[PDB]
Amino acid sequence: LWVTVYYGVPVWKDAETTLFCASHNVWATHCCVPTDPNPQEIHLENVTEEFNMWKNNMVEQMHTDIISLWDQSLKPCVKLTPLCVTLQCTNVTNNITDELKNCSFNMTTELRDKKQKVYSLFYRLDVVEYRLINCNTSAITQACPKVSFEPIPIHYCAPAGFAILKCKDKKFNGTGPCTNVSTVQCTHGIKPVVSTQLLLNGSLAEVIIRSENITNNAKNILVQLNESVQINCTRPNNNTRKSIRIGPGQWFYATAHCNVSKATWNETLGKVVKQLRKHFVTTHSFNGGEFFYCNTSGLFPCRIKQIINMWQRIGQAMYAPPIQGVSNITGLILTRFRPGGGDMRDNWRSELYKYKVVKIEPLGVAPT
Amino acid sequence: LWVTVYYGVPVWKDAETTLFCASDNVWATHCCVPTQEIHLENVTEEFNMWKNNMVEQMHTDIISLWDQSLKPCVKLTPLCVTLQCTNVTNNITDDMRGELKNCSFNMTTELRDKKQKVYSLFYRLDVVQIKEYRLINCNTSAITQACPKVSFEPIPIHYCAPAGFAILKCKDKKFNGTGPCTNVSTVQCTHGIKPVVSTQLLLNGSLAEEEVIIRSENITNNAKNILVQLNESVQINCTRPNNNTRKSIRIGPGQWFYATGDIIGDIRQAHCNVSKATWNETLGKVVKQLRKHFGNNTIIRFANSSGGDLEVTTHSFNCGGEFFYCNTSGLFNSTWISNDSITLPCRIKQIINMWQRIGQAMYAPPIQGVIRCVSNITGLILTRDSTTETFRPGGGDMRDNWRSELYKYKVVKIEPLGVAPTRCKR
Amino acid sequence: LWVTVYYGVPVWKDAETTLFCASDAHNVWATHCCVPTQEIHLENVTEEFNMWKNNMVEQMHTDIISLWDQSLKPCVKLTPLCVTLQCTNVTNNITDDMRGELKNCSFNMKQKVYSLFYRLDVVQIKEYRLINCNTSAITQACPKVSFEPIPIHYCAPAGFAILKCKDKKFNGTGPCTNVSTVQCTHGIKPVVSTQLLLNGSLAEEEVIIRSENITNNAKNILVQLNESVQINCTRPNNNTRKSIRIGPGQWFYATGIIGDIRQAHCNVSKATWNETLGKVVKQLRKHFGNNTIIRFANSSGGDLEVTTHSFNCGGEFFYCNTSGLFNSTWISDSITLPCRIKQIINMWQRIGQAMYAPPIQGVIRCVSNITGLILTTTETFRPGGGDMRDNWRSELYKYKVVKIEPLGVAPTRCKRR
Amino acid sequence: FLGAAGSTMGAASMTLTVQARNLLSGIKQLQARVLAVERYLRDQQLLGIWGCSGKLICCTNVPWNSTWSNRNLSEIWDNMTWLQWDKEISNYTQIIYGLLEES
Amino acid sequence: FLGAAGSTMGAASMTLTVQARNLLSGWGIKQLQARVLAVERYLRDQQLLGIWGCSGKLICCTNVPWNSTWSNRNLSEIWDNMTWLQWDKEISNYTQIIYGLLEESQNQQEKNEQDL
Amino acid sequence: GFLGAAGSTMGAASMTLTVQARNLLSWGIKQLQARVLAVERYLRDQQLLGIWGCSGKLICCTNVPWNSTWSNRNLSEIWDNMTWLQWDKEISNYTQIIYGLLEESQNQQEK
Ligand SMILES: *[C@@H]1O[C@H](CO)[C@@H](O[C@@H]2O[C@H](CO)[C@@H](O[C@@H]3O[C@H](CO)[C@@H](O)[C@H](O)[C@@H]3O)[C@H](O)[C@H]2NC(C)=O)[C@H](O)[C@H]1NC(C)=O
Ligand SMILES: *[C@@H]1O[C@H](CO)[C@@H](O[C@@H]2O[C@H](CO)[C@@H](O[C@@H]3O[C@H](CO)[C@@H](O)[C@H](O)[C@@H]3O)[C@H](O)[C@H]2NC(C)=O)[C@H](O)[C@H]1NC(C)=O
Ligand SMILES: *[C@@H]1O[C@H](CO)[C@@H](O[C@@H]2O[C@H](CO)[C@@H](O[C@@H]3O[C@H](CO)[C@@H](O)[C@H](O)[C@@H]3O)[C@H](O)[C@H]2NC(C)=O)[C@H](O)[C@H]1NC(C)=O
Ligand SMILES: *[C@@H]1O[C@H](CO)[C@@H](O)[C@H](O)[C@H]1NC(C)=O
Ligand SMILES: *[C@@H]1O[C@H](CO)[C@@H](O)[C@H](O)[C@H]1NC(C)=O
Ligand SMILES: *[C@@H]1O[C@H](CO)[C@@H](O)[C@H](O)[C@H]1NC(C)=O
Ligand SMILES: *[C@@H]1O[C@H](CO)[C@@H](O)[C@H](O)[C@H]1NC(C)=O
Ligand SMILES: *[C@@H]1O[C@H](CO)[C@@H](O)[C@H](O)[C@H]1NC(C)=O
Ligand SMILES: *[C@@H]1O[C@H](CO)[C@@H](O)[C@H](O)[C@H]1NC(C)=O
Ligand SMILES: *[C@@H]1O[C@H](CO)[C@@H](O)[C@H](O)[C@H]1NC(C)=O
Ligand SMILES: *[C@@H]1O[C@H](CO)[C@@H](O)[C@H](O)[C@H]1NC(C)=O
Ligand SMILES: *[C@@H]1O[C@H](CO)[C@@H](O)[C@H](O)[C@H]1NC(C)=O
Ligand SMILES: *[C@@H]1O[C@H](CO)[C@@H](O)[C@H](O)[C@H]1NC(C)=O
Ligand SMILES: *[C@@H]1O[C@H](CO)[C@@H](O)[C@H](O)[C@H]1NC(C)=O
Ligand SMILES: *[C@@H]1O[C@H](CO)[C@@H](O)[C@H](O)[C@H]1NC(C)=O
Ligand SMILES: *[C@@H]1O[C@H](CO)[C@@H](O)[C@H](O)[C@H]1NC(C)=O
Ligand SMILES: *[C@@H]1O[C@H](CO)[C@@H](O)[C@H](O)[C@H]1NC(C)=O
Ligand SMILES: *[C@@H]1O[C@H](CO)[C@@H](O)[C@H](O)[C@H]1NC(C)=O
Ligand SMILES: *[C@@H]1O[C@H](CO)[C@@H](O)[C@H](O)[C@H]1NC(C)=O
Ligand SMILES: *[C@@H]1O[C@H](CO)[C@@H](O)[C@H](O)[C@H]1NC(C)=O
Ligand SMILES: *[C@@H]1O[C@H](CO)[C@@H](O)[C@H](O)[C@H]1NC(C)=O
Ligand SMILES: *[C@@H]1O[C@H](CO)[C@@H](O)[C@H](O)[C@H]1NC(C)=O
Ligand SMILES: *[C@@H]1O[C@H](CO)[C@@H](O)[C@H](O)[C@H]1NC(C)=O
Ligand SMILES: *[C@@H]1O[C@H](CO)[C@@H](O)[C@H](O)[C@H]1NC(C)=O
Ligand SMILES: *[C@@H]1O[C@H](CO)[C@@H](O)[C@H](O)[C@H]1NC(C)=O
Ligand SMILES: *[C@@H]1O[C@H](CO)[C@@H](O)[C@H](O)[C@H]1NC(C)=O
Ligand SMILES: *[C@@H]1O[C@H](CO)[C@@H](O)[C@H](O)[C@H]1NC(C)=O
Ligand SMILES: *[C@@H]1O[C@H](CO)[C@@H](O)[C@H](O)[C@H]1NC(C)=O
Ligand SMILES: *[C@@H]1O[C@H](CO)[C@@H](O)[C@H](O)[C@H]1NC(C)=O
Ligand SMILES: *[C@@H]1O[C@H](CO)[C@@H](O)[C@H](O)[C@H]1NC(C)=O
Repeated sequence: LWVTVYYGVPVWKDAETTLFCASHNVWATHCCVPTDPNPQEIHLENVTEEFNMWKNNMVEQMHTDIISLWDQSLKPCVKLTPLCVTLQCTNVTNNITDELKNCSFNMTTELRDKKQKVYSLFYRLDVVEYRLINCNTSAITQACPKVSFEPIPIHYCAPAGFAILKCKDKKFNGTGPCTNVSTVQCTHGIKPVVSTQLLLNGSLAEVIIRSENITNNAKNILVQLNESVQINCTRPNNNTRKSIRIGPGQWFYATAHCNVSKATWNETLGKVVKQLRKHFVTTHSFNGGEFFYCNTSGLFPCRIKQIINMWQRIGQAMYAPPIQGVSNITGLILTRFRPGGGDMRDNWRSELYKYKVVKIEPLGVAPT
Repeated sequence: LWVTVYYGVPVWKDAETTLFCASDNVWATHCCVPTQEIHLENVTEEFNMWKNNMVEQMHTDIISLWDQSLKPCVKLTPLCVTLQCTNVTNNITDDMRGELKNCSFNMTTELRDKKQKVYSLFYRLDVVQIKEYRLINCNTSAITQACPKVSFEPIPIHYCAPAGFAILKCKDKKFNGTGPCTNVSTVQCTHGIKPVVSTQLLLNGSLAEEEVIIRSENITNNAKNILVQLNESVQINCTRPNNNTRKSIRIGPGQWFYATGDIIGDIRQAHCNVSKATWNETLGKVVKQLRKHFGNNTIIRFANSSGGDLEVTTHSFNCGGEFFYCNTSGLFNSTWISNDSITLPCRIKQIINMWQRIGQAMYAPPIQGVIRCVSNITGLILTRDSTTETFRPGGGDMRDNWRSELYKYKVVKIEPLGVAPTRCKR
Repeated sequence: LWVTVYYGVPVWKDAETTLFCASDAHNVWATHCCVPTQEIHLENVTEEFNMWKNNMVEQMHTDIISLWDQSLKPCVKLTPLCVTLQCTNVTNNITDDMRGELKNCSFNMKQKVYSLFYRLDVVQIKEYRLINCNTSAITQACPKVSFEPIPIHYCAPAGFAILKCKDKKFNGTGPCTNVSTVQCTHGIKPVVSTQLLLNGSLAEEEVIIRSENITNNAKNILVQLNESVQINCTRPNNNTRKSIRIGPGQWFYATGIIGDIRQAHCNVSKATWNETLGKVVKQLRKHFGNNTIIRFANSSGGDLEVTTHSFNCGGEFFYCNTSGLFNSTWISDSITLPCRIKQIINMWQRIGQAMYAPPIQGVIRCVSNITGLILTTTETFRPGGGDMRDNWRSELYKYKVVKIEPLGVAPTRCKRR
Repeated sequence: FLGAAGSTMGAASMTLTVQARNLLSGIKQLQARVLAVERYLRDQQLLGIWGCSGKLICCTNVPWNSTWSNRNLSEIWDNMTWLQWDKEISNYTQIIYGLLEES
Repeated sequence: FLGAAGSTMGAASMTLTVQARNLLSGWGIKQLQARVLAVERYLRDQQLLGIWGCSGKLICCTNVPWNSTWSNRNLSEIWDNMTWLQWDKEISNYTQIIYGLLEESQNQQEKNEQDL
Repeated sequence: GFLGAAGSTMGAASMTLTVQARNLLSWGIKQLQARVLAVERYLRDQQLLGIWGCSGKLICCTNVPWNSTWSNRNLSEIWDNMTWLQWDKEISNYTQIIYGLLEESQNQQEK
């Protein structure tokens, strides 16, 4: 009969906003606020919410912010301008079995005069009468040792006026009318682990095959396992390093296999196989502090690369310093089967498939 | 009875916020805000100058502001070359033997090609052997020339509360930095603090109104600094008696380096003069107050700064932009028991690792003509080393130079909402 | 009577605030003007306007400079080119004009490279240097960024309003008795020029002569026409661009030429120009004498940006000779003007900074509208110069910013409980 | 901290302060805080233009026109959640706001 | 929006619904600063109405009598021939007096309500 | 003056509550950050008063009885013989309880 206006109305809509992170690490200056000791999760009784892991701005937001932080770091580190010189170089015969090269060059000092001769080691992958790979194409910036890039867990938290909804349906395939929805203020740890073919650490399904338009196109399949597989990765070299002066306080630091747990890998595959029929970057990267690029040997022998073109970009090559002197497979990225992946958005779509951001709209009308 | 809600209630809590400055050059164009005390009757409040967040904030703003200036100035990295030098030894007093050097070198020019030969004078403190020399801070760090257009003269800075906050001031005449204060008032801004940078002696600050005040945290604990605020002031007359010239060198595309030029007339040593009798009375007052904590006729003796670097062992001035390092061992030489002028020699340095940092170095451009300044000693920084207690000049931690002015002030937040029982119901 | 408080009272005060940019939806103006964009007549309102004291002009001036720098800030520096340059000459099919022009220069940069320069880009001491090499190091403009002017609307923030004068005869100062309120100004094209003002607004009627003090004779006179004069400009030399790598991702764009070498030039009609001056003198005669003579002449002297018509089209920088214009005496077919070109540009009065304009591949065909002029017992008038503030004054001419003050009081026959 | 969920309209009437209190609690974050304030103020100004302020529940003299929803009071108020109701009347809202502003 | 701004105070006495309740409408730091200031102005006016004894209403009459020394004018002009712009000018430097009095009056009313 | 009579007793200080209420709203980035904070603090307090039955009053009476467990003193020992600074300390452990009760007291009036 009459119009009644309500203010604290329990209504929300799909929305896109900026979320913030909460907890000498690279993320130390980002995730500057701790999360609450009590997540205060609220079950929403009798609701249905449409969730979609695809076209999810939280994934896109995670991606762009990580790239930004990555680039905020490095920016203040030493620029390796004077390494683009002709390098003289020979082989290694010293207790080497079936590599690394023994190289030397003319380098600057802290003064503009008195150029010095320097001897250093390089991995074959980084050397192209030699030049360093891409030295004449892109600037190379070293990743200075004062900052750690260890992928600590992070939590995304809503700004005031927004809330994060979560899907608790154990059989959710990434899209659709999820029930048993709960509301949270912050996401779980979504540890920012970077990989290609296999997804490491993160969380388990406690197997679920999730993909967009499955069997119909050239799209990645994200497989989340109910059980983890431990992989034993090492670098049995006991490398040492040489610290030299490039310039006035400009320091440069000059200068492998994985054992897949036996039997359990075949059991894991056993869980995946014949589930696909219900519907129906050549290597596996890592970061141990070094980038392994391992072969899929007995999976469907690693090689360290020091000059890195990451995030699929060309002009921002990074120089990883040498390091003086144990991961879980929780999911796979497959293509029609062979390993797929290489797109960081899919790497980070995983673990966020269950979350949605909505805007709270505290105003509404009803009759009385 | 019933709960009643009151808004506008005059209560507060200790708080940490961000203050902004105001004022009546580095700071003159920084505050950009133009510049009344309210007495609080029957209010006792607790102050603690050693835990005062404004000190950390003042330090933070000074370092940041200092670095905001200089950043947009000419870098001197083109000068980190091998240079050759000889001593001047020309119309000198014989107290400068090897102190002033005549240097020459091959450096860059306007074009990327060609080169130029230049020469300039340097103080020994700026140059080290490697007749072949290197400049200091070409070793590590990098030298940036300060822009000559920018003055570093300290001017009073008034720190003002943001809306929702207030600053409380302690007026007790003998307040020693901690504990309850009986005479308390509220202000919107501080009295105006000059950001004077010095060590060992505190220059151009506020004076005690009644008697010398000795302030320290847990004074019984040795190896702590003691801030002494003086009653009356000691006048210091400093000079650098060398009529200098400058050489403007174009080192790139409108990039200029200002080199020390030659000297007109005789070369003389820099020094500072303090009246001797004034210094004698000043210390007698300090000693009498030290006796309150170090009593029972303990012999109190003063001694020099001993070891450590130049920044800590000598006195430091910034006069017109010139940087002086002075020998104070001639002041801190006495034994006190219960029964015309002093000349302090000085040295000049141009490449400065200011604020106890290692990643930056400033080059102070030379100053033409003859420069002199007169300063007021308003306080001392002492460190204490069983009888015959010994005190030495202390210092080097810049926050101590600000506590000496900020000790009277505290920041609080206003929380004008609360409840109490009353006789009303709706 | 009792005090009554009112809110929403329609009154205002003169004010200075921050305005925002809006438009009608790799252009720099568009990149930094991302807000898409009626008028209320004010009955019985008289408002004082002063376009010689107008903070909208000063704010626009600042915004233009700031945007320009933001645009060039991330572009490649040309520091590597300040080497002794070795130059000779070009005799390759050049017509009678431009003999002292297009020198062929080589660099020791290592690699040996070469490029062509305009005579106005270099100085001796076959030994040459680039201008703005000893001072004002040069930054190359990014080839992907367009500076082509687009209409810009200046809009008030909430609490503010822009008043505008509708009086067709307004001379820039004093009261206006036909006032309206808008949210945004009309679109203004941020066109840079000297002497002749291009692509602006036309007068509703006749010719309007405006100045701060008309009898001072040490102030610019801004002349607004009611009809446009068309100018047809061209640079018909089929230029080639030569890409030179100067570093790992850094490129320099050199002038690399097809066909005859011809003098760049601009044309106006004789009749249009003559009639245009006729109208201008009729109005000048209302302020300067009566039974007098008005003569026009070219610039009395000054730097290139003063004595020539600084003109920008196609991204090229032209300095056109206007002495073919302004050469007549007034009492009771076509005109062709030669033009010079520069690649090293000192924008505005920023002597301490310089920019390198990359060459344009092909030819330029350009048509512009003259909407106004800047001028400076018989009298003689000459084209003048300025710092660009005076150009913007011609479009921001009608507008004033005011702050709305919604609260106030008045006596009333009312008392509450 | 919204738990009303699928509870029907009128069940959430006692949680209105739960939602209201949750609204007020590098450059990107400064911008975010300013925007949160603006959102809050726009809703308060809007309630203020309408004939009320400072209320969780407001009812001014604007009659209901059943054309907006062909349901009776029991049919609308009960057996429905606020989310469902808002969807059914996602249109015909600006008209109400106008009527509320007029009174 | 400012329609009839040149009209008399009387004519405009019924136009206050306009130029009102519209201040929150939708380097770059200058725009962020502008947005914050718009909010500050909005709140400043609302707080001032709120500290005084009447807010919400466009027209509020109070218990502070009009003092003739603030105008020396009467209703033969005020609300008849004068415009709001002229009026604002005529009493432009008495504003702070009125405002102080309005605050004092409500503070007394608050005490009376506490005692009642 | 602002906080004038801060040391005066409760009920004396309250004679002028407008002074501490009207004065709450008064790189350079800190000034923008400060303006934003002042607004946020102001609005949080105004929202809190407005989530209770309070609006424009500086002395709002609410329907919540006083508990002897919060404080049990003679009325003369509240509105005399003590100022707001001690009172605020005395009941600082109950503020969040009283505020929750005030909010509900108002929800109970939405009839
Ligand atoms: C998956 O999670 C495991 C841990 O559950 C990660 O392995 C751990 O990685 C950290 C960082 O590299 C290791 O700590 C380091 O130890 C060395 C000394 O050996 C010390 O010098 C460093 O400062 C740092 O503290 C940690 O020891 C290692 N855990 C084990 C058992 O060795 C693993 O990296 C994660 N996988 C992926 C792909 O991120
Ligand atoms: C303590 O305060 C005194 C002033 O009371 C400071 O000395 C003053 O310093 C300024 C700047 O260095 C001198 O100004 C200059 O004067 C010359 C005169 O020829 C002029 O050419 C310059 O352009 C400039 O204006 C001022 O004269 C000087 N005052 C005295 C008495 O010499 C003193 O430096 C302060 N102490 C410290 C450690 O900062
Ligand atoms: C005054 O306004 C006129 C337009 O009303 C401006 O003329 C336009 O100038 C641009 C840039 O020189 C021309 O764009 C070019 O067009 C060719 C067409 O083949 C294309 O290949 C180029 O890539 C480029 O897009 C545009 O065509 C031209 N408009 C017309 C109608 O000819 C004039 O520049 C303005 N004057 C001033 C001084 O700003
Ligand atoms: C360094 O320069 C000298 C120049 O004579 C050359 O002979 C030598 O081979 C260079 N060394 C290296 C490692 O490139
Ligand atoms: C791997 O999975 C086991 C459970 O099967 C768990 O206890 C262990 O902590 C996991 N390791 C990592 C790196 O997550
Ligand atoms: C899946 O891809 C096929 C490709 O032909 C297309 O026809 C179909 O509509 C797509 N389905 C969905 C749900 O996108
Ligand atoms: C892999 O297995 C071999 C078997 O001989 C063993 O020697 C090696 O240490 C293992 N590697 C890791 C990382 O455990
Ligand atoms: C793994 O090793 C086998 C050895 O025959 C080789 O053929 C294959 O290409 C390798 N895979 C990758 C990704 O390098
Ligand atoms: C400059 O370089 C030449 C090279 O032969 C050398 O003889 C001369 O001594 C150098 N001069 C200086 C001042 O370093
Ligand atoms: C400065 O040079 C001397 C040369 O003997 C060296 O011993 C010292 O360690 C260098 N300074 C630093 C910070 O390394
Ligand atoms: C130095 O002290 C005298 C009083 O003895 C005072 O008049 C003068 O202003 C003080 N100078 C400075 C710089 O504070
Ligand atoms: C300062 O005064 C307080 C008063 O309680 C006393 O405890 C403290 O020891 C004194 N410190 C000094 C250095 O006088
Ligand atoms: C003060 O110094 C003495 C030195 O013996 C030490 O025992 C005592 O614990 C210190 N007290 C405080 C409060 O720091
Ligand atoms: C310092 O100079 C003043 C004159 O400006 C003079 O009166 C005073 O005695 C001098 N002090 C000393 C220690 O020489
Ligand atoms: C300083 O005090 C000592 C105390 O023994 C005295 O002998 C000396 O003459 C005094 N000096 C001056 C300048 O008064
Ligand atoms: C302190 O005095 C002693 C006396 O032998 C001297 O050796 C030492 O170098 C002096 N130190 C300073 C900093 O003046
Ligand atoms: C303008 O003033 C005239 C009298 O001078 C009056 O008749 C007319 O109605 C006024 N206009 C408006 C819109 O009130
Ligand atoms: C270039 O050649 C022309 C004739 O084609 C001549 O007039 C001009 O002076 C020459 N330039 C120079 C620098 O000699
Ligand atoms: C520099 O220019 C001269 C011109 O005669 C040439 O002979 C020499 O080879 C050039 N040097 C370089 C590095 O190109
Ligand atoms: C205002 O402009 C209109 C046309 O836009 C015109 O009819 C009217 O006479 C003008 N009024 C004044 C005061 O100039
Ligand atoms: C130039 O004037 C003509 C006149 O008809 C007009 O149509 C055209 O739009 C004008 N161009 C510009 C850029 O103002
Ligand atoms: C410009 O004004 C003159 C005045 O005599 C008139 O004859 C001419 O037609 C007008 N032209 C335009 C385009 O308004
Ligand atoms: C503009 O017109 C006004 C009309 O009152 C006149 O007073 C003023 O002097 C004129 N100014 C110029 C420069 O023509
Ligand atoms: C205008 O210029 C004349 C030049 O003689 C001067 O006398 C007069 O004061 C100036 N007036 C104004 C308003 O500037
Ligand atoms: C200018 O006029 C001349 C007359 O000979 C003609 O050849 C030329 O093409 C015209 N220029 C333009 C830009 O139309
Ligand atoms: C002199 O001025 C009058 C207007 O006052 C004008 O009509 C007449 O044409 C002018 N005479 C000349 C020669 O311009
Ligand atoms: C153009 O200006 C020059 C001086 O810069 C002068 O010699 C020439 O005669 C002028 N031309 C005309 C048409 O007045
Ligand atoms: C403002 O104050 C001055 C003081 O001389 C007075 O003459 C003027 O009339 C006042 N303004 C108003 C609107 O009454
Ligand atoms: C302080 O106590 C005295 C006691 O007589 C009293 O008169 C005075 O008003 C009190 N001060 C305040 C702020 O109430
Ligand atoms: C006082 O607190 C007790 C719980 O400790 C509660 O049961 C009682 O109702 C409360 N009384 C009042 C007046 O709120």
